[PDB]
Amino acid sequence: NWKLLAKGLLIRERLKR
Amino acid sequence: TQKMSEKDTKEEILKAFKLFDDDETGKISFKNLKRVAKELGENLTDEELQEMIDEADRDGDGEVSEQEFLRIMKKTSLY
Repeated sequence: NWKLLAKGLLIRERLKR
Repeated sequence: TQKMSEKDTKEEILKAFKLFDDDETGKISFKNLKRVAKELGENLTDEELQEMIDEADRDGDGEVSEQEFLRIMKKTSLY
């Protein structure tokens, strides 16, 4: 899915913990 | 009238579409999706992500625009 890979590449700054 | 700015969330999701373009050109292939999403790890396989490039470039031109990482991230179609 391009929605699941859009959160996966929404990574642009960082992630967290 | 104060002045409402449109720039912070627009430069966040378009800045990530700039992570797609390694040589800086504005349109991409299969490996750019996987590559910068590869830095994280990614839940999907390369077979599921090849089905995605065939879905959105239906006609088969070559490379995708700002509207695919931006336009699939924004609009969620309900079932």
